[PDB]
Amino acid sequence: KTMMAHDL
Amino acid sequence: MVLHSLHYLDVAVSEPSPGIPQFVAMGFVDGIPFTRYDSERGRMEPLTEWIKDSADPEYWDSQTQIGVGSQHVYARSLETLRERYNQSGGLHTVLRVYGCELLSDGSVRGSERFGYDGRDFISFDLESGRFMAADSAAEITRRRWEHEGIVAERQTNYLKHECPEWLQKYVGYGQKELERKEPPDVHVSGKEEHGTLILSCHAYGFYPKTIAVNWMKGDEIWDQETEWGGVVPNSDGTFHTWARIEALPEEREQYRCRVEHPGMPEPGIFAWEP
Amino acid sequence: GEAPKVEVYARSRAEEGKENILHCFITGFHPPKIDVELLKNGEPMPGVTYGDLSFNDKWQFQRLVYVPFIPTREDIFTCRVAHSTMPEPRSYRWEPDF
Repeated sequence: KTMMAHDL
Repeated sequence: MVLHSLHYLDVAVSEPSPGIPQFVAMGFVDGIPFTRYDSERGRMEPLTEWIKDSADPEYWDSQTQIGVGSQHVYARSLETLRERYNQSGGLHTVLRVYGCELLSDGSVRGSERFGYDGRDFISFDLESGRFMAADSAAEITRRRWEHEGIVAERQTNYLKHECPEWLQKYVGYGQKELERKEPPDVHVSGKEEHGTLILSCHAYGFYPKTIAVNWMKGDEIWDQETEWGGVVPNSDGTFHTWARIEALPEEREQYRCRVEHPGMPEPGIFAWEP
Repeated sequence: GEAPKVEVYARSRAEEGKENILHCFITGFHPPKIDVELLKNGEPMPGVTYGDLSFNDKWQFQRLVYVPFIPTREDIFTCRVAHSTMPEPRSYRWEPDF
């Protein structure tokens, strides 16, 4: 399952 | 040693071009693609039959949510990185690879790595448990992520617990395709150019990708003068590779090719038969 | 900018009249925009499919490009690759192992 990326 | 793996590849670009959508996220189990999110379709979709049969509709809808969310995150990230690097407009690319591996010892190794325009940006590892910034621009993100302590918490929790548990679930779903052993079809080709004979040992359509291809001259190993190709993929999910040597034409019959692969009951020996 | 590496290969050992697939595996390049053509005697072959875009540990992209075909003994099969890092396109000939 994917996980969401975090804002940099 | 790695028994199985589950990893994802995220490619996001500032300006889409033919064949390169705004955002694509791809999942791989032991190197085989099995799921895909694409910003043009806006849907998480199966790429194999085993994942389509075993997953419930909630699986595909929750990840469509995660893909839609990541799509907006990368738009902001691309915008943010353009000024931190004092860059002008045009094609810019943010890449992310993350996942886990189940080792033979029972442990799990996991990582999440970001790249920007072909260079490291920021990374996280289960061993170090800390974010590694590649330059001062990435230090801005590292400081913010370390303050809240929450990125490192979510990252450790995904890579060490969620990722391997889904991996074990994926291994059981496609066990028949993941663990199949298809032997290579081997052929030795020969061409004489400019007084030099070039012998090429080709291996067609083998799975999995582990293979040994070696040339022998008499009783001696000839790896010294052997040029190897990569282990490259076919469109059907199998692999291809070759091993090439140069020889005097008059000594063509002293050379033979040995190929070993998990799909062969015995290692096979081959030679050029013009 | 990194120039692409190109390997050309068929799915199976070539046999006359037998359906095959001609692959062009392009690796090691950046930025990801690239123009790939599969030609038979300099003519674009029908049904060229672009594989999916991935990257390696050094953030260099790669892409499989392939087309169904029947290898014939007196024609020239080539993959032609154009990239911003290259001053001119380069052709990579597929050598049939009949």
